[PDB]
Order: sequence, then structure tokens, then C-alpha cells
Amino acid sequence: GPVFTKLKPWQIPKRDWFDKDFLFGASTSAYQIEGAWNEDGKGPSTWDHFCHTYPERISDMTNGDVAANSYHLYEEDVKALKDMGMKVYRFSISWSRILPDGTGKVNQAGIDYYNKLINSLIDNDIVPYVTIWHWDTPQALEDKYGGFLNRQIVDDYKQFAEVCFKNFGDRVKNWFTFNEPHTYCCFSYGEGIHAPGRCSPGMDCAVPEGDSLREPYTAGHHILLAHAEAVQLFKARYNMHGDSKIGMAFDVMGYEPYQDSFLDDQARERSIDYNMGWFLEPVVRGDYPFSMRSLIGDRLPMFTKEEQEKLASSCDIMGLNYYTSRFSKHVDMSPDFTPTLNTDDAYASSETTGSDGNDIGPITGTYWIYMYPKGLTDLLLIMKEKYGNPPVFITENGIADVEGDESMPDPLDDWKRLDYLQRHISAVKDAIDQGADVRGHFTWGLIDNFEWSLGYSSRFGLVYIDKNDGNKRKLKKSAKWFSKFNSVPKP
Amino acid sequence: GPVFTKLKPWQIPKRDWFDKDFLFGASTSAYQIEGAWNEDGKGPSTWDHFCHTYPERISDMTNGDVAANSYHLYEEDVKALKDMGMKVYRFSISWSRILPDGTGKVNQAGIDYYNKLINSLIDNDIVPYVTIWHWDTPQALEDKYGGFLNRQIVDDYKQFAEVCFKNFGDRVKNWFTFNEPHTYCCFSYGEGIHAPGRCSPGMDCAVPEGDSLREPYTAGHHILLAHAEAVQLFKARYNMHGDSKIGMAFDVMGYEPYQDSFLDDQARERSIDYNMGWFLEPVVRGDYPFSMRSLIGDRLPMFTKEEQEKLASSCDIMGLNYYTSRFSKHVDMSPDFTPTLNTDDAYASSETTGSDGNDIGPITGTYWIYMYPKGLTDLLLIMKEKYGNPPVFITENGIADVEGDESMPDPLDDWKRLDYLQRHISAVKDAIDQGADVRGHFTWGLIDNFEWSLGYSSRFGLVYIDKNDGNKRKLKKSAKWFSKFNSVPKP
Amino acid sequence: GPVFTKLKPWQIPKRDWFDKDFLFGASTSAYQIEGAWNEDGKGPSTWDHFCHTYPERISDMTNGDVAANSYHLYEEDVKALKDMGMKVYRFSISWSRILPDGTGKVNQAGIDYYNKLINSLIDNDIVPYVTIWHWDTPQALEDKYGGFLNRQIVDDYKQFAEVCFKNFGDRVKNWFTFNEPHTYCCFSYGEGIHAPGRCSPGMDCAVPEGDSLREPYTAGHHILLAHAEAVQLFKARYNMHGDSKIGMAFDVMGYEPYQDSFLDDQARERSIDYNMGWFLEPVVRGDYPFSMRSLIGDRLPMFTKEEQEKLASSCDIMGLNYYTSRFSKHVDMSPDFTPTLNTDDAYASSETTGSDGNDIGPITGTYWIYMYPKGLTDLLLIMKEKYGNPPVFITENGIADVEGDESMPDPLDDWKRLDYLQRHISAVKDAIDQGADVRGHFTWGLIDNFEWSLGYSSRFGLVYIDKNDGNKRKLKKSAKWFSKFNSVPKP
Ligand SMILES: O=[N+]([O-])c1ccc(O)c([N+](=O)[O-])c1
Ligand SMILES: O=[N+]([O-])c1ccc(O)c([N+](=O)[O-])c1
Ligand SMILES: O=[N+]([O-])c1ccc(O)c([N+](=O)[O-])c1
Ligand SMILES: *[C@H]1O[C@H](CO)[C@@H](O)[C@H](O)[C@H]1F
Ligand SMILES: *[C@H]1O[C@H](CO)[C@@H](O)[C@H](O)[C@H]1F
Ligand SMILES: *[C@H]1O[C@H](CO)[C@@H](O)[C@H](O)[C@H]1F
Repeated sequence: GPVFTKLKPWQIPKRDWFDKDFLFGASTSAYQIEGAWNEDGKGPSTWDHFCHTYPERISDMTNGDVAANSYHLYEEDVKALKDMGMKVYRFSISWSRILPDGTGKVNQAGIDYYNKLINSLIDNDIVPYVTIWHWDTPQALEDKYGGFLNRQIVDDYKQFAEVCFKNFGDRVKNWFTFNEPHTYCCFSYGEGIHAPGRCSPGMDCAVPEGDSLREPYTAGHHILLAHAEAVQLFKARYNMHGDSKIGMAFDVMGYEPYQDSFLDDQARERSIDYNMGWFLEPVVRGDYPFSMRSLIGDRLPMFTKEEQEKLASSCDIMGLNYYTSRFSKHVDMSPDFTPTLNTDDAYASSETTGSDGNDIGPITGTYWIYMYPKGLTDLLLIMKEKYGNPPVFITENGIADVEGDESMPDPLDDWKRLDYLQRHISAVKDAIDQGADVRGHFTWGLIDNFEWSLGYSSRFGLVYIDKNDGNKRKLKKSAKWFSKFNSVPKP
Repeated sequence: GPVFTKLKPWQIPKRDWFDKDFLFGASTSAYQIEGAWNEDGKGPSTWDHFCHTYPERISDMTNGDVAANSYHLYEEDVKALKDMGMKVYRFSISWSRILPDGTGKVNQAGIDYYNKLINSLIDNDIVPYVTIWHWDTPQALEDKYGGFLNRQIVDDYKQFAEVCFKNFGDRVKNWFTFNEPHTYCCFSYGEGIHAPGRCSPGMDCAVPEGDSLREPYTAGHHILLAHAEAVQLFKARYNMHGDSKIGMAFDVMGYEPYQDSFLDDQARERSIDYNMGWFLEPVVRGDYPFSMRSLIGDRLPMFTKEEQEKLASSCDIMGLNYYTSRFSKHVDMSPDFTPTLNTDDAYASSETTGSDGNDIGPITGTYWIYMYPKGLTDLLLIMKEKYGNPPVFITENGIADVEGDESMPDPLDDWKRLDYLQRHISAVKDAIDQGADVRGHFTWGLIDNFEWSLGYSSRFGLVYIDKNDGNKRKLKKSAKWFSKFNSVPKP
Repeated sequence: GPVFTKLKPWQIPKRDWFDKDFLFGASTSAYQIEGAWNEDGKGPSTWDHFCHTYPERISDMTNGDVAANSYHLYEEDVKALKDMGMKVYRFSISWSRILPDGTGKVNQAGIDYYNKLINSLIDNDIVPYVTIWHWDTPQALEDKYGGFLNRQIVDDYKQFAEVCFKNFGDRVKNWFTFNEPHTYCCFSYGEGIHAPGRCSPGMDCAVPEGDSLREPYTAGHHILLAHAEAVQLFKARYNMHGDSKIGMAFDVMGYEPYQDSFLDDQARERSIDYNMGWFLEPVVRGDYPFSMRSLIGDRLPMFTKEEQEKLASSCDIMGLNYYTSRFSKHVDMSPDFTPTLNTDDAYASSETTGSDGNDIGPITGTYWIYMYPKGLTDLLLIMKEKYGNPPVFITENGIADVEGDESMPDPLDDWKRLDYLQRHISAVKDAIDQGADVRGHFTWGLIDNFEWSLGYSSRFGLVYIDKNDGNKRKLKKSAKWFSKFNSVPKP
């Protein structure tokens, strides 16, 4: 136990299921892998500060001071990509490494680092896809005005994005402004389990001085305004050759109705609106979902007409970060129910078990990843049918192997990860067969890394990081399958 | 002009399109046909009072003092039904004729009248279906406590319903508690064009001392509570033989999205929720649609758990009163839009013309009846798929011939009405073929009658009332088609 | 007014909706743009003669003496194509410029002109598609034997086509023999509104000495025989490398049944047979539609077996010239109906309004272009399902901005044209998704031009021709959208 049935061998995807232009890759983020947290002039991020001031808020009491040491070891990351035959690497730029004070003087050592990584990727026939921000805010701006809670973040972000465009845009042609705004707003400002660790008085987070009903929406609104400003600038000044693309990457769960009835059908649409539509609908039509405005009202800021027009059609490419699905169970509006957390505003509870008593799918290791590839195909067809079928990349997809799971004693023997990934790659094929414009699949993660409030205890890598042997990269079974899948010539 | 294309002859329904148990009939209401407004002890209704105090609020300055004089001439109504071969007559009981003071002593002359009509119908092999209330509130209760705006209406209604059950239930086996609660709430308390004629200060109605954002919902809430009390009583004490049925009859428009986009898809669902779900969803699940609660909030009263349980599953039969359809056009929530009328709360405007510039269908006479039979089939399949496929009767369906329409110079030559009715009867067949549990079709109206704020200027009858020749009943072309359709033996 | 709803921004096509080989372009014709009508030895065409002898038959009393002056200004046409990022230009060769006397000595100045245009296109990475004849008959042949009414046109055309193949075929690899034979036969010989302007005695055209029941079919028969001879020659002598293609371009309207009944279903098939099948069915199977032979009989010439075999499978590529759709309304055969115009022979009237009284779609400017993109998808699926799914190019598609339309005061602000074109490009995507072999979309027109009997009063261009400023080319809003769509590098 617990029952883990693998695909039959004839059901395993082959590279030629996908056309020649389809892109397989892997993703990381700066705080999760780089280390060198204070090296060569780098200033502290909100994640540096959060870990150093509230260390107990990380599961295993670790932090990203060193992580996988990719600041020094990036050539081994490149080698792992090459060895697996990946065509794309999606990585993030550390704002605090580039602009130690958030604003002002650029750190040339930071510029030099990303240039080396970019040039090495290109030397090795791997295309760089760059996430500009991945939760990674300079603590200087957090101290100065409250970071994403203040409007000043909009212009400061724009100027940081411009440094990235100016320095890297001659070679980097594909950009994501923000990664997982919904996760970030919920966890950083609703539950407060993520940096800067804020929540309402009386709640259990590092800093219970916020407002779990308001601060998530304030932060999300500034993200969207920052995104709109950066894209306007990009399209006006940094796409002169017409061959660059900029978008946003969204965390998305699939949803099924908890019970077969029109009420859970309605709840399911509210859940998708809340999880996905919150940030996707603004970049599509220039406003939040109607459901959210009707339920959240004055706690959800209004866009001006100028802002609406700037936001509408502001993505060339959409990233979907998909792991799992939930059942959506209707909650009635009544005096017996009063929202206290931002997620309460959907009036739909996310359930791991459905009306018949069954889990949505098999657990994969970490508590929240239940396997349900159907959910991904469903979301991709929503993108197709509802939102105009924009170009979609799966920019994260994968599972954790968890320390203490006795069904996973050899960290290299990740047949469960491999099976999960094969099933989701097959689910992408299903969506493509049904007309969804899906352009690539990027596994999270390239290498085991710092899993936020769970530290190193959750390993998401295709490639093992041997923390006791100098952070050496070792290909897992899943990685070696990708070598075969991608027809990498053998030694 | 204007273009009115008729069905091809092979597309005209035949009686055998429907099974042997399907019921064809016609409908009327007490204020619209009875006259004798103050005869034999009858007390005044809100419609008596409205017309007598604000006569100018009726188009042609008429009222229902005499109407079709069916109080004296009901045998001619029965004869018209028989001559057309109708199997059902749906008529209403005048509360103020039965209980002149709303409460207290029953008027035996009122009882005697309905007994004669019921017995004549049964003598003539026509089944009576009885609407208990059709907008027809005793002015005594209006004066005493504000009628449907006060909770006292709930018990007073229950006691009136009980008088009807006690006196007529040995012979009448099919009941509708209320007719068109949505029309009544919108027009009587929102726009105020109908009795008692109330609306917000500054609006143009007889009594601008109300609140068009609140009074419609207060009135509708009491209707639902009154319905729940009457049905509980009926099922406990007046269905001992197990063969009686009680339900409610709803005015419903079909809706199509104004423009092909997910936003007007969403608007269309809000329009259906507002028009149909407002009263239907309470009698199905025991609460209002979620959409309405989310948009109306404190202006929409809450049900107690006891009330919810009483309301859920409180209809044996559903009546649908269908005339026409609209395009539903999304309205955004923003500072630029502030509801002032209850209908504003759907955030969906009802449009007669769609995105391509075309009317939804041909005009039929009166300004609001655009022909669109597709809309009826669509609503019937919603009943099937969403609300459990309860037994449905089309309890009103038809068109007006309007005074001054030069395309309708002979009031008996109603080929346009006939064509409309044939097309809607065919639309019911379509729904039945698709599995909808539709049990009958009742034309509105049996006879030309008092059309509320339009007076006698709109003629809806299968049977002409010759107002200059003693209110004589004369069969129109449509009526004579029903004689043929129903295989009535000829003289 | 009048209501013009635009696509939602997420519904606007993107270039990547189409595969890498799909071709976007624009079209013109020689008489409509070239001017220089008598320059460098060019002889007069039937259109020169028609305008110079019956000037009043042109709306605004203009002609194509100068047009857009593309004889001198073709480099600006090329520049406009390049600026929009178009990959194909479809233009026509003026027969009377190449062979001033129709037959005999070739005009080397004419040859030199087309060589310059071809070479400039190729220098600018634009592929030339060449229409050999576009209504453009030498008046010498018209005077000599009645042009397309005489069999001699067949060989004379063949010899002209051969001059084009010999001189241009080393570089031009894609050819259309004839453009819009159905429009030409109807308007030039039925109604007579187009050159040479012939119709039956008693009708209102310049020369009422013809026969509107016969001359259209005689002319069309010679077109088909000329096409068959030119293609036989081409395939035998001018496709030695195997990489050239030759076809024909057909004007086509979509049709819907006027009323839902089997009779208008039948009428709709006769309308499509008459409009499209007249010329398409011969090049597919080698005979006219059966419907036309059954109704037209002796007025429709027979093909010999040799001719049938030559015609069958004589197109490598099909062009569809699509603007609009109509309702098709059945006409009975009876003594009360006697054809007088060739179009009467379909026994199906083309109606702009349907049975419900609604226009088929919104008017776009000129009286005959009602927007109905569905109609194009429908026709493309007929090509797929009925006629073997040959390679199809949309070789014309667009709208006119009309002088005096107060809803179009700035001739550059053609958002209505842009919306129409986006919707039709989306309709082509729909057809492709459904398996139709559609290979390109060419907007009519590249530049505003001479719109036949309407003169310059109808502007169809992506690119404005400023007639008061030296015939300068100015990109309209639609043109600038194509620059973005095609990712043209910016200055
Ligand atoms: O719990 N989640 O749904 C969820 C989603 C994305 C995430 O990136 C994380 N996370 O990093 O802990 C958590
Ligand atoms: O305007 N309406 O939708 C509407 C509906 C039902 C009705 O009964 C009436 N009415 O009696 O005037 C009007
Ligand atoms: O009226 N038409 O259907 C129609 C079609 C194609 C055409 O090219 C023209 N035209 O040039 O006037 C007219
Ligand atoms: C997406 O999810 C993974 C797994 O939770 C995180 O580690 C990444 O930072 C986030 F982008
Ligand atoms: C349903 O509609 C008809 C026509 O508007 C009214 O006359 C009836 O009273 C109502 F029940
Ligand atoms: C196709 O139609 C356009 C618009 O009517 C004409 O100008 C062209 O000559 C014809 F090819």
C-alpha cells in the first residue's frame, strides 16, 4: 500500500505524439535553487528575511541560503537539461540580486550571472524562458512601503522588468511576468504561511497584523497593474523584431462537482473563477470574474478604463502550473457563514473526497498532490472554449517525494513521479487532439529544491541533489526516461 | 408588412402528436373576466381600488367592473370550451368575492358562484384547474396592513386557501397557489404600473412612496411563505385520497446570449435565475438562486431552516406562463452602474435585438410579444435537466390583437394567433420528444379580457367578446381550428 | 446606428491559428488599379470602351483611365504588401496591354511592366499569384467577332495564356485562368450593367440588343472551353518541373433556406448550383450541374466527350471569392412564372431577409454586403464533402466603405472592415478545424480601386489611395492590424 497502478507500457507517451515544434522542458525558481543569498552585493529578499526572522515557519528549519547552490553550480543544471534532452529551461531572475535596494543601482555581478546562464543554455541548444518574479520581492521595498501592498510596487517592478529586458532581451525571447499570483496572495497574505507571512489578528502566522479578507486582493491588484505596465513597455520598446513573447503563469487546480447537482456545478464554476479566473480573466478581458466582484465587492479593487484596456489581451502566452484537482462543494449564503479567509469568498469548499466517499485520485507523496490528470485536460479545454484558445505552456507539473515516506526509500527510484508525468503528458496529448493550443510541458522541478514552508523535505526534482555529497546532481529514473524519450545520443 | 410567415401545412400539429393523457385547455383570471365587482356582497380588491382611484393608469381608461361579465355569463365560457373540445379550464377564485373583508365571514354567494361554474364544467366533461390567487388581493388587507408587504398576509392567505380546499376540493383536484409572482412583484412594487401601484420616490407610478429595490423582494418572500403554508395544510388535510395536486405557475421568458461570448452566457444564466429561478428555485430546493443572494444581499430576506424545508419539494405540478424571449446582455459591476429598479439586480439587460442588429423574432401585435418558440423548448429542457423534470403545464401561452393595428381589421380573423399557437404547440412536442415531462397546454386566454394597464385594447382570446353586442362570445379562427384539432363532432 | 458589434478581444485571430504554410495576401485586378489605359502601345479593353462610350453607366462618372496609377506606382503596391507582412499578392495581367489587337504582335512594354512587378515582389519575399483574365477582354476581339460570344475567343485566349506562361512561368508558379465567371456572365450579358453592357430588348442597359436568357450561357461556355484549352497546354508544356499550379477563381454567395421546409432546402441547393456549381462542377466532373441542365435545357450548350474529359479535374487549386450570403426562397414551375433574366433559371430567389423578417446579417457599407461569416464556413465544407476537398484559397474577401456613409467619416479608421475580416479569417479557421483544405486568405483589395459600375465611390482597400494627394498609398487601421498579425519588424 497505498495502491499505485502504473500505465500499461503501450499507454506511455512517445515524443512523436507531439509535433516537431512542441517543447519539453523543466522549471526552477531563483530563491529555490540559487543560494549565494548575500554574495557579490545581492540584497535580501522577503524570503531571506522571512526565513532568517521566523525560522520555525519552515518545516525542517532550513532556508534558501545555499539551496542547490546554482549560483556557483549552474553549469551542472545546464548539463542535466542536456543529458535529458530538454529543449527549454524556465528559470527566474532574482530581483534582489539585480537591484539590491529594489530600486536604483544595478548589481553588475547579478547581471553577469544571468548572462553566463543564458549563454550556456544557448551554447547547449536549450531555449531560456524567464520568469521575472517568483515571490522573490526585495526586502528593501517591503521595509520601505510594504512591498506588494503599496502602489509604488507597480513602477518599481516595471523598472526591474526593464533592466531584465535591456540586459537579456537580445537573447531571451519568452518571458513570464509573475508566477502563481493566486498561490502567492492566498499563502503570503491570507494564511500567512509564506513570506512576508501576514494574516488577520488571531490567526496563526508569523505576523498576524494584516487582514486575510483584504490584503490578498490588494496584493493581487498591484501584481496585475505591474504586469500591465511591464507588458505595455515590452511591446512598445523591447519587441522591435516582432519575435518576443510575454505572458503570466497561473497556478490552477482542476475541479469536479462534489455531488451531481446544479448547485455543485455552480460551485465548481466559482472555484475555477477563484483559482484560475482571478488573474487570468483580467489579462484576457481586463476585469476580474463577475462571480468574484459579486461576492467580494469593496474588498476587490476596481480597475480604471485605462487599466482595463492595458490589461485586456496583455499575454502572448499563458503558463498553467498544474498538480492536482479537488471536488467543489457549494456553500450557501446565510447568517451561519461568514468569510474570514480570502478563499471563503468563493462559497465553494475544496474537498479531497467526493460525495461517494472516494478521494479524487491516488496520493503521490506530499499531502496535497492527489493524482487526477483528467483535471488538466478539462482546464486546457476551458482555455480553448472560453478564453479564445491562447498559446498555453504547462509551466509546472510534477510530484514530491517526501522525507519519511517508507514507500520511497531510494530517492533515485522515482517510478511514481515518472508514472505521474507520463499520465499528465498523455493528458496534454488528449487536449491537443481535442484542439487545445498547448505548446510545451515543463516539469517542476529540474532539480530538488527549497519547497518553501516545507524546506528540503519535499523533493520535486527530475534530478536529485545530493545534499550530503556537495549538492551533486544525480539523474533519477524519471530523468533517464526523458533521455530515452528525447532520443539523446548515448555515450 | 411586417413579414409574417406561416407554418407549411404539413408542419401544423395534430392532436395525436400528443399522448391520450395530454391536456389542451385555456386560462382566464377572476378580475380579468368576472365583472360583478361589488355584486352580492363581494368586497373590493386591490385592482378594484387601483382602477377606481387612479383610472388614468389604465391605457384606455377602462376597468374590470364588468369585464366579460363571466359572473353572469359563465355558461357561455363553458360552452366555448366545449365547442373547441378543450379538456381543461384554468380559472381563478376571487379572494375578495369569497372573503369580502379578506379574513372572517365567507360570502356564500361567492361560494355558490364557483360551485355552479365547477359543476357546469364537470357536467360538460371539462376538468377544472384552479388558481387560488391571481393578483387579486382584498383591499381590506391592503388597507389594514399593506397586503403582501406584511407577514400577516401569510396566515390570511392560508385561511383563504383553506376555504377553497374545504368548499371545492371534493371536485377540484388540481390547484395553483399563485400566478406569475415575478411579474406581480416587478410591476406592482418595482415599476408600480400594476396594483397597488407602488415604486420609489421620484418614479412615475400612482404611489411613489415605496422602494423599487426592496418592496418587490418583501412581497415575493411573503408569497413564498404563504405558498409553503397552504401546501403544508393541503398535503396534511386535503389530499386524503392521494389524487390531488398543488403547484405554482411562473411567468418565464426565454433568453439567448446577446453576443457570443462567455460573459453573455453568464448574463443569460442570471436572467433565467432572476425571471424564473426567483420563485421556482425556492419551491425546488427551499432557497433563492445563489446569483440573486450574491447580488441582492440584505434586500432579499433569508428563510429559516423550517421555512426552507417546508418550501423544498412543495409543488406537485409546475405551470409555465410563456409568451416570448429576450437577448441577455452582460452589465459589469462598477461605480458607473447603480441599481434603482429591482430588475437592475440581475446585471443583465433584456434586449429585443441581438448583437447582429436583428429582433429576436417577429412582432405579433402587442409591443412585448416577439415570437420565438425555440425559447420555450429551451426552458422546458432546463426544467428537465436542472430541476428534476417535474410535471409541467404550459398554463399561459398566446398573443394579443391590439386596437389600431391595421394588419388586424377583422377581430375574428386571427390567423396570426393561430400560427403562433401552432408553432408553440409544436415547440412543446419538440420538448416532449427530447424527454421533458410536459403534460398540457393552456392558451391564454379563453376569451378577450381586461389586460391590466392596457385595458381592453389588447385582445388575447381564442373567443371574441363582442363588447358592443352584449359581451357575446364569438369563436375566432383559432377557436375553430381547435374544434377541428380536437375532433369535436359537428352539428 | 446601425448596430455594429465587434468581436471580443480574445476572439480575434492570431497568425499561429494557421500553420506555417498558410498564406495571407491581398488581391487586385489590372483594369481596377493600373491606369495607363493607352500608354506604351496598350490597346483598348471592353472596359475602356464601355466607360468611354457609355460613361453614364458608371455611378460617379469615373473610369479606369488612371485608377490607382499602378502602372507607374507598382513599387508602392509592393511596399504596402511588405509593410503589412503579406506573403502573397494576387494581381491580373491585362490582355490588351500584352496583345493590343487581342491576337498577333506582343507589346514588349507590357511584358516589361509585369516582369518588373514580378521581380519586385520576389525581391521583397512576396509570392505572385496571377489571374490571366479579369473581365478585361481586348475591344479588338469584341469588335472582330463579339468577344466571349464567339468560339474564336477559345483559341485567342489560349494563345494569350501561352504568352503569359512563356514570359512569366519561370517565376510565376500559381495561376488562375478566369476570375468570377458567374458575376461576369450575369452582369455583362444578363443585366448588362458591366462591359460590354448587353441585355434583352426592352431592358435598361447600354446595349439592349442581346438576350439575357442565352448570352450569359454562351459566354460562360466559351470561358470553360478556353480554360480547358489553356490548362491542357499548361500541363503539357509549362509544368516540366512539376511545381506549378493552375485553377480558376469563383464568386460564391452562401445560402440559407428562406423558411424551414424541404422546398427551400431544395431551392438552396439550386442557388448553390447556379452561383457556384455553374463553373465549379464543369472543372470537377466535366459537365454543368444537373439542376441547370434540367431547367435551362437548349439554352445551355452541351459539351462533347472530348471537352468533358479535358474539363474534368482541370484545376490544381480553387479560388473562392466570398463576401456575403442570401436566403434562398423556392419558386414553383407554373404558367405564372416565366424567366426573363438568366438568374430566373434557378427557380430560387435570393433574399436579404428571411422568413422571420430579419436581414441575414449586418450591412457593412455597400448595399449588397451583409455580414454572414457562417456562410463561408458552410461553402468550404461543401468543397470538402461534395467536391473532393481540393486545395482552396479565399482569393477575395472584404467590404466597401462607401462615399456619403456618415458612419465612416475618416477613410483610414476602417474598424468595421477590420472586424469583418477578423470574423471571416476566424470562419476559415473553423473550416480548417473541420477538415477543409484551405490554404490561404487574400483580402479584396490591396488598395482602393475602380469598383466597376460604382466607380471610386466604393473603397475596398486595406490601403487608402489618396486621390487628391497624388494617389498616395496610406495604410488604414486594417492594414496596420495585419502588420501586427504578421509580426512585421518595427522601424
Ligand atoms: O497548496 N497549493 O495549492 C500550492 C500550489 C502551488 C504551490 O507552489 C504551492 N507551494 O509552493 O506550497 C502550494
Ligand atoms: O411584460 N411582461 O413580461 C408581462 C408578463 C406577464 C404578464 O401577465 C404581463 N402583463 O399582464 O402585462 C406582462
Ligand atoms: O453583386 N455581386 O454579387 C457581385 C459579386 C462580385 C463582384 O465582383 C461584384 N462587383 O464587382 O460589382 C458584384
Ligand atoms: C509551483 O509549485 C512548486 C511545487 O509546489 C513550487 O516549488 C514552485 O515554486 C511554484 F512555482
Ligand atoms: C399572464 O399573461 C396574460 C397576458 O399578459 C395576463 O393577461 C394574465 O393575467 C397573466 F396571467
Ligand atoms: C471581386 O469582387 C470585388 C468587389 O466587388 C471586385 O472589385 C473584383 O473585381 C472582383 F474580382
